[PDB]
Amino acid sequence: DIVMTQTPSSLSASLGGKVTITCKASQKINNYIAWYQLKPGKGPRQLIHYTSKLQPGIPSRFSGSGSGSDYSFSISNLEPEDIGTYYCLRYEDLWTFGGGTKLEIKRADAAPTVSIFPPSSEQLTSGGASVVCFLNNFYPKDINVKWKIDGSERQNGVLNSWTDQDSKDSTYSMSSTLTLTKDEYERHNSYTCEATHKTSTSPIVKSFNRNE
Amino acid sequence: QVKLEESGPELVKPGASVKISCKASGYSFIGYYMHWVKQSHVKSLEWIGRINPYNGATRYNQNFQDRATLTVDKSSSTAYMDFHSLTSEDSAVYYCVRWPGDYWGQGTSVTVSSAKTTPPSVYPLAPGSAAQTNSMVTLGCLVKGYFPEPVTVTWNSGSLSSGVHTFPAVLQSDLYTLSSSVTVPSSTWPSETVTCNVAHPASSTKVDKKIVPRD
Ligand code: NA
Repeated sequence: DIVMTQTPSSLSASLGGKVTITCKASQKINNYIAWYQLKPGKGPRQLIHYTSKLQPGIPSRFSGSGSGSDYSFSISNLEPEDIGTYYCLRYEDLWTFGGGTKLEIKRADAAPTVSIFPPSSEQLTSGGASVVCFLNNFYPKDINVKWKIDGSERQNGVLNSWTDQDSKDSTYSMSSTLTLTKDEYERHNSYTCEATHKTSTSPIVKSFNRNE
Repeated sequence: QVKLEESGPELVKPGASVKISCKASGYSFIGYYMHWVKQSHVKSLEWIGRINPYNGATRYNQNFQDRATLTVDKSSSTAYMDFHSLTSEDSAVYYCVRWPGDYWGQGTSVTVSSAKTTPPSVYPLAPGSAAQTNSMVTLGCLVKGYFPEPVTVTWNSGSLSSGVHTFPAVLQSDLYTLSSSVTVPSSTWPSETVTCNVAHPASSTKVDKKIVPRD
């Protein structure tokens, strides 16, 4: 194999802005480079082939250039939908993909909207008890969640999940779920979800009493 | 119009093999090389190899060469990828793609696991308090204990799209769990119905869960 060194591996830029990705081959590849866009839930979409030729329907704000072993790719007038991961490809015959560049849209900071949910009566009937906390539409993506049962931190039984960046409002969301047996859920009463985000030194606290 | 139509999702036990097909139409199949590409979250996009359909000559990524075999059925315009001795690291979406990389199949999801196909349990997420007399209300439903991926979640059969977040599934044991949220005006719920529709094609299950206030 050859090496296709794609750089940088991560991009963060503003709407209407411009970004540029470098792809450096370990030897001359004679302009047989292509650039792809990969969005979640979609297959790879070839934007540019043969260094600089756009594919049908691709707008001119996508551009590519280079020669020998140094190649570049640029997106101007960034749109929220441009979020995704971009790859160079040496496609002449033996293929080599670059490592990929993940593109983030920069935007104003936003505190998360935090919601906590008791276990449903339907789940408790089955012997289980999941406490769900949503932390929706925040920016930037860095965030930490703490669970407290009767004012005591809890780490076992917690599952976290983070969305990709929203293609519309450029925010992030995450879910934190504490799953217990029904027996363990009933011997405690106060369940607290605490979100710590850059937007405030003070955490956002949501909780409920099991006995309503 | 070039089309590459791949076979459906595959659930394979560890150590077993899988064979994926890719039916080409709209061009001379024996004329263009067929490539295969692996897409995973842990390894991004990896080339598997290519085949010249005319003579069957193949080239492989050295990482796959000992376990992957590319073949073609010339008379039926179909290309195959045979992958032996799979492990969980081989769970990924596999694409066939025609040279020069402009036409792609829709992809075949391969899950390598010993878990059995299992329908989800769907639980409502209603707030544990009364809504303020004029506020925005966040609801949801918990989709727990299904296999394999994926499930689809909509709200009111797609009529509620505002403020919807369906989070990526996480493995809770041998089974997947996710939640989906939706935010609606307090004037809309509970005076109007809010229902999350959960679909799990692998088990032919379609569940509607109406979200009702707690007490
Ligand atoms: Na350029």
